[PDB]
Amino acid sequence: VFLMKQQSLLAKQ
Amino acid sequence: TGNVLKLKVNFLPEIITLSKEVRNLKWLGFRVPLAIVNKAHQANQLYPFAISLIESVRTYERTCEKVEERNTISLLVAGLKKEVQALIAEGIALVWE
Amino acid sequence: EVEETLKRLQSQKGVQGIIVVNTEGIPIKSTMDNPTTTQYASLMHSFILKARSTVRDIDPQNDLTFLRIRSKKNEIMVAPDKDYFLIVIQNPT
Amino acid sequence: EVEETLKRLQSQKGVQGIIVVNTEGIPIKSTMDNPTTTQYASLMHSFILKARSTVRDIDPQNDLTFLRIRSKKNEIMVAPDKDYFLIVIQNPT
Amino acid sequence: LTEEEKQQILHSEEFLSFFDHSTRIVERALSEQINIKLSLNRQFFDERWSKHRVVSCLDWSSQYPELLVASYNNNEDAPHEPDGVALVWNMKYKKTTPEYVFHCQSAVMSATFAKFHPNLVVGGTYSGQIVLWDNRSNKRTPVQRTPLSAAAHTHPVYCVNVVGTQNAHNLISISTDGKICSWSLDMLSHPQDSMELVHKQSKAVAVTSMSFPVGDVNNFVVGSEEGSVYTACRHGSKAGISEMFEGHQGPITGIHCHAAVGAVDFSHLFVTSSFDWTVKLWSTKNNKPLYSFEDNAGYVYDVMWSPTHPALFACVDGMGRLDLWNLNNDTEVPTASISVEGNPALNRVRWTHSGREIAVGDSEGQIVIYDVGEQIAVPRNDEWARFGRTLAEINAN
Amino acid sequence: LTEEEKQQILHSEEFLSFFDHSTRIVERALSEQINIFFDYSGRKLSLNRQFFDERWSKHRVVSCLDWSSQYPELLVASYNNNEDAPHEPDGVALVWNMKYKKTTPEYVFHCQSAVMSATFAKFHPNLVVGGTYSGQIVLWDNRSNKRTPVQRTPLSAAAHTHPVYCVNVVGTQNAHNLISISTDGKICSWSLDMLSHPQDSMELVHKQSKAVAVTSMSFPVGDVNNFVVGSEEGSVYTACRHGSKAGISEMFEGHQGPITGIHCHAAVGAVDFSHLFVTSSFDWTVKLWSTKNNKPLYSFEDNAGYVYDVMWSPTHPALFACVDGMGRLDLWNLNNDTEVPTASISVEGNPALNRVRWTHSGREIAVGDSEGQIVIYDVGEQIAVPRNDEWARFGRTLAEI
Repeated sequence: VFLMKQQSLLAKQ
Repeated sequence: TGNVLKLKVNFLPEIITLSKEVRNLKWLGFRVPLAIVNKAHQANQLYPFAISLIESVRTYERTCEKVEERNTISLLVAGLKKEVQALIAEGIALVWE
Repeated sequence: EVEETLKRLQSQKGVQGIIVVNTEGIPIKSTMDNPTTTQYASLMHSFILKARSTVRDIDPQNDLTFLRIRSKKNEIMVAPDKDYFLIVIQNPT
Repeated sequence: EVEETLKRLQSQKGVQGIIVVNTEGIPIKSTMDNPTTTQYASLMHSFILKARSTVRDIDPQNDLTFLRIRSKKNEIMVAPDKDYFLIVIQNPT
Repeated sequence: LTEEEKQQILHSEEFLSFFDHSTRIVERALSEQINIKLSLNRQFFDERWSKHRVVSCLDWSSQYPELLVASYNNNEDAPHEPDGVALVWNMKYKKTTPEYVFHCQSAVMSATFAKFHPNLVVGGTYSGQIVLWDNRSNKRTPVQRTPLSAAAHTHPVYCVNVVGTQNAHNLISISTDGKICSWSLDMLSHPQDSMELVHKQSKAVAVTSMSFPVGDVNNFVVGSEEGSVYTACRHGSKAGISEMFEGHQGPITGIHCHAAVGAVDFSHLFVTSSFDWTVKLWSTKNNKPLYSFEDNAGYVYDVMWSPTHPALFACVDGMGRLDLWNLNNDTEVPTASISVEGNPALNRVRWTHSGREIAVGDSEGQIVIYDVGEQIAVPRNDEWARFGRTLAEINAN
Repeated sequence: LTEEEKQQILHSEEFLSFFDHSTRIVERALSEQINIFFDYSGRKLSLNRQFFDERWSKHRVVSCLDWSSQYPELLVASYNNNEDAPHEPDGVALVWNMKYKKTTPEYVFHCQSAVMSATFAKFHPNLVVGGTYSGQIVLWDNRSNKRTPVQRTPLSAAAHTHPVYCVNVVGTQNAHNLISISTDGKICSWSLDMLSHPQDSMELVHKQSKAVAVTSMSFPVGDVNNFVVGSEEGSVYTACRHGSKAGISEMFEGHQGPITGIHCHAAVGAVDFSHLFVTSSFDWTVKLWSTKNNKPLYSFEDNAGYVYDVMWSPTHPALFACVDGMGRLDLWNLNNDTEVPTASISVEGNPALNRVRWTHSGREIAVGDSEGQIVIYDVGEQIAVPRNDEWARFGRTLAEI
């Protein structure tokens, strides 16, 4: 879930 | 490489120190400031969730090894990938939650 | 685990040379002088086979698990079983 | 040191049969009967002389101080004497 | 030479145990001859696995001696070795060489023997990671890994307990917070009594090396933060901690229930040793220390009662001085007393089940074994009741 | 000749240097003599017989397997009501050729309809008989070589008015009557020569208007002649020939459901009276009873469906040939294991053990499961030897609870 964690980090900003 | 979020117990490098120092001054009759007492004991009672987070971090490492076990994992593990996505969001991507 | 095996085997004090003689009769994996003890262990494999037949045919309920060869010059405190015969020549004192 | 000592040494704590060889190959004299002396100590003596012939082929007069073959149910000790060799069956424990 | 096929043939599965037999019997055969009452019994120390191991508890061998787990809290003295040290030794051969090495992947803290098993060894760590070993063979890998969630522990397992028989194989693992978890000794998934030691005050009981009653009694006495003898039961109407008979100070580093009855009564008594620089006598009807012993110079850490003579204990201190006392014989003075190498702050003391010898553990490695050949078969019940009466007449004024 | 004198050398001992030095190193070796350290070290259906063939059981179903005494060891792998593969007429029996050491049948015979547990007769192994589907015990002489049923008896009230459950012989050759306890609650026994209609209509019910049937009502194994008419709700009646006890008077019931496996213990090898009339429960159990129990004396266990047949082995009164509901024919033995599967015949997967019987030779199991081949499970050691009294002992003890 690397891209998922990256997406979560970008969503939290 | 990676450039993504992570899931690992972060309370551990300070909750034991706060517990020991504050609680020792307490049974020692000495005093500790208000915010330190509250935040320290609440972090120590929250340390059980940090224990679950440490076990989840170990489970995440074992999950990466299990996903890198052989062929069919990385080939057909989209269900576990989506589950890891939801799990990483509920436990690692928590914004003050 | 050859680490602990070879460790406790050759690392033991006064151990000159062991001979892990298999059914083959050649001590290729031991701490004796291989070019000198190869034929020695082969001949001793045949004669220890004679000894196995002796000790195990006259009294069939007597195995051979430890052969403390107390010689006039060396402590060949062999460590056998039904699988090997660790013919070890060791320094007496 | 003959009668009571003979009983003391034959049925000693561990000594099953102290079957002393008589003239290095034909065991007759002992603290007990001749079959257990002759048969046992003669075959073990002959086959142990073959193994000693091999060790003797390596180094000739490096005889045995006290070959305590600690065999499983009852040890076999070979101590070479002058007129004979010592082939005695005595338990390890 | 080129021996890979012989690595499979010669160094096979069952042949490694045979090689262990060969090494063990020849290294034992090293005791080859020529081929032509303070006595200090023994002492053992590994210069590679016991070196500078700052430990607080091990796994002694009362029953079946000459093989005792030195479950050391692996210090950073050997970082290039598996982090975890457990060393059974060979007192029968009297050796200190690293032959019976045992290791884990965490700070091995008090890895006691498992229930109904001499080979299987159970043990908690700094993070409450209770591991296990079934050494039916000559293996050393911790074959079990405890889950470490919220209900589990993340603090050092002080003194794990084995309760019951072959029917009830219960294990009581405790953290510094006092969370008791009765893991079954078969599966490391559910701890039966996975509750909290709730007491009258400070439910998060800061336990410190509790002690286990003789006779499979659940009326345990938990050693805690400032003495704090927490007397209670794990179940029944008082599943939590019922009360705290104290009068002892500091974190209890040694507490032990009744010994093995020589000729005395059951003698429902115990004792405590801690940072109050002493040991204090106790029983089941005190609520105060029955007899506070001599507050010696330094932290009195461990204490243990002897099985031969039940009315005699042994205690070391912060300056390494073992003092074994039988107040029914030697009241104001100990029965025997001897120091350790220098004057360090040790941590363990354990009587040999055979009696008249004891294995005392230092808190930095080496283990000393002293010898005291004085007691014989004597009816000490008389002296027991008489001395209890003397104390009962001395406390009055 | 080796030596002459052997007395003064041991008497006069100047040779003590060598003697005592040899024994001196012996005693020096005796200082340790360390052996092994502590170190926590320490120191039925085996291709027995079968009944299936291209001309006998080609993709058929052996829902029935008899224990015909005449030409024994021939489990009659019959064909009950089914539609698997059509080869011969309805009710094709295949009596296993175990005597000639064959996995095929020794004497196959079709019928006019699907019979219900046919068996042999006396004085010859040819004129066999068995309760057919019309209601009577159809007979046929194997010596005459007739494919279908040669002569079928009248299926009226004399025979089973309702369906059929089981047929067998009655007594020894002095009074061997063809006795069949069917699925009509009746033990009808015709004579060995007179079987044109089942004469001895010993109805194990009254004379009212109802189909008071008997589920798989077999007679007692070991020739105890107890034609146990086991109704749909226990009631394993001890249906005999005549008198005031040829029915449900001394009903050896106990089965929780339809008492189907109804066959008592065999001849007493080392057991008591061995009148333990079995009654397999439809609730996946097999409760045995006796001549003095009339309740679950030796209740066997199972966990799926309804059991169908059970008959004790004749080499051991304890050892039996019973079933269960998962293929493993849980052959029980009241002495060794009165409840679980002692001799569990490994049938094809979860085969429908619709029949379980045991020949007069015993120490085996001749059962008919979903596998067409007669699953012969040789119990072996369960032969005429001592210590078999525990069967009847456990039966009466558990009947107490």
